Order: sequence, then C-alpha cells, then structure tokens
Amino acid sequence: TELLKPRTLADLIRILHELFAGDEVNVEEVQAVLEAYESNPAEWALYAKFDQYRYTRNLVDQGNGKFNLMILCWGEGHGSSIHDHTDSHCFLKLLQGNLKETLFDWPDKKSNEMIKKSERTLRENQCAYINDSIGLHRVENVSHTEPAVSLHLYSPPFDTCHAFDQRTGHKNKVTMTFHSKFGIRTP
Ligand SMILES: N[C@@H](CSOO)C(=O)O
Ligand SMILES: [Fe+2]
Repeated sequence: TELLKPRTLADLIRILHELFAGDEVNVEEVQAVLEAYESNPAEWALYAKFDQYRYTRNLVDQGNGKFNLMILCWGEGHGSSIHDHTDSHCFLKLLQGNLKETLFDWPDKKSNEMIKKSERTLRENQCAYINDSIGLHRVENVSHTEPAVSLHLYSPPFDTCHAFDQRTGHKNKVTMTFHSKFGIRTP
C-alpha cells in the first residue's frame, strides 16, 4: 500500500516486488493488484510460447527469490493433472481465453474415487487463488477453438508437486519444468 493500478506488465512486476519485500503475503492485496492489471497481449507475447501437445510454463520473473511469476499457455483441450501446490500460495490470472477450475478435497488414506467439490469458469482478467489448505485442483482449457494464456504467481517458488489419480487418490511426485525463461526457450 498504497496499492495502485499496474499500468503495464512491467509495472505489475515492480509492484509485486514491493508486495513480496517482506516475509509474509497479503493474499487479498496480491490478488487485487493482479486482477487490476488489464491484460495487454503485446506486453506478454514474448512469453507466450505454445506447444502442440500440452500446456507450457514460461518463466517471467524470479521475484528476487520470493516468488516465481510465469505465463502458462494452454492449447485447445490442454489441461493439468489434479494437483497440489507444495505449501505455496498460487495465484492464477487469466490473460486470454477461459479456463475451467475443478476443486477436489485431499484424499483419505483409503483408496477411493476423488469426487469434485465444485467447478468454475475463470474468465479473462480474473485472478483466482489456491493453496493446499483450500484443496487440490485441476485446470483445463476446454475450448475447441481458443487457446488460453494465464499468469501464475507462486510463493515461495517450488519445482515439484504431486499429481493425484482421480480413481484412487493415489499421489505421485512430479518435477515441473520450464519451457522458457525470460523469453528464451530452455529445452
Ligand atoms: N499449478 C499449475 C497451474 S494450475 O496452477 O494455478 C502449474 O503451475 O503448472
Ligand atoms: Fe495449480
């Protein structure tokens, strides 16, 4: 505070560095500033590198170690596993298109079908928030005709998580990778 409207992606990044200067996170403030940034495709084209077969993760800023800010690019029909967020805050702001978010409870030790809690459609410029205390989720671009682009902020940064088998609740550890960093493809 004061929380001012980010004028550009670069301005948003500057404001985020201020909000993450300390050791804690004001979730509502971070969400509000992410929401207030009006997506401008020209500002993030550099990062919007798609793959034909699955969604991509494109690192934008390393947050001076406090957070990772990245752009995810979802082709038509591309989605995630049901997954957690490794004891981190996770903000998801739509830059282009729409994504379906399905929420799930943490499974019990007992093998069982994971039934959805709820679902919603996240629309252009909206910012959602998740953490492990809230639950697990799947995120999907269910469109047949429109790619989706989202802006994700994780604090602290993390590069592993778990994917959950919808049929059993069984989890496995996954290492996350980056498709690009700072606009540069990182095979
Ligand atoms: N957590 C997923 C995206 S859905 O997360 O908000 C990822 O970073 O790949
Ligand atoms: Fe997620």
